[PDB]
Amino acid sequence: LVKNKCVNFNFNGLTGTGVLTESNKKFLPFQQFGRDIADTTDAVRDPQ
Amino acid sequence: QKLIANQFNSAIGKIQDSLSSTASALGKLQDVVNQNAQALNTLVKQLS
Repeated sequence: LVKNKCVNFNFNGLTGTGVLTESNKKFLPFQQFGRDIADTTDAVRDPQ
Repeated sequence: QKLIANQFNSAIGKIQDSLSSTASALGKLQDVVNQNAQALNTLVKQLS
């Protein structure tokens, strides 16, 4: 995993491109992804 | 001139009281801000 740098990425087949960072988003233990107003992925839980 | 000055000064007093109490006084500007923010939120929500 790489952080604070622009990268192409793929989590579990969810492809994208962005600056990955650590976050304060308090995911409940069942939640795997986060979404913004467009349904674009706002956050992810790392599967590793 | 003392009366006319006191009537002017008092009426500029009422403007401050109106604007401090009544946030809806600006409603014609807040309408334009709301319409433009609503048009962008509609445009982003249509990506979903």
